[PDB]
Amino acid sequence: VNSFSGYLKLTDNVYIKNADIVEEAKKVKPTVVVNAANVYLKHGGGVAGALNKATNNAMQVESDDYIATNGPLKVGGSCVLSGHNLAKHCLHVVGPNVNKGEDIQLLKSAYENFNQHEVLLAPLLSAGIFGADPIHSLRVCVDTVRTNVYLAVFDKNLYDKLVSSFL
Ligand SMILES: CN(CC1(O)CCOCC1)c1ncnc2[nH]ccc12
Ligand SMILES: [Cl-]
Repeated sequence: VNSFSGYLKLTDNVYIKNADIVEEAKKVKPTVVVNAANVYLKHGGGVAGALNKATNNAMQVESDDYIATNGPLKVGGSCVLSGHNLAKHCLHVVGPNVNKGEDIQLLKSAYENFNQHEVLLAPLLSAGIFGADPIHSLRVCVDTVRTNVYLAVFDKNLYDKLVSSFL
């Protein structure tokens, strides 16, 4: 039993809710919140910009030190950093950005990072300003993640389309 509330159950391990991941994280304080990151951990917009703003830019400060030490992430890769005031840990995961011409096949690799954590609060990788089809992203999530994932979908219209079109 966990403290996630109001989710629809899609499969044995995947749950979904129309919610702002920032407000969700601030309520649940999960062990892991997933950020929709880029390789430079520059959290300017989308989910990343929102999560960082909620940390008063502490996420960006930590991230800049991480990059200065380690260099950029790989597309499809991840790193574990602090969750600041939102969660214990933030798993920064880089899904392919279609608007950069990146290979959508790497979305499966991105979701594989979730399997290293027993429970996660997460957005739909490569959706939003990353340009991928969210219905496809949800499909890959369900077919790749085996640990317990709670998906927060910001847009109510999109949330209704993902449920009603889910196979
Ligand atoms: C922008 N996205 C990503 C999508 O959910 C949007 C619709 O398409 C699927 C991915 C966010 N998701 C959850 N919480 C959020 N808080 C602020 C932004 C945000
Ligand atoms: Cl985003």
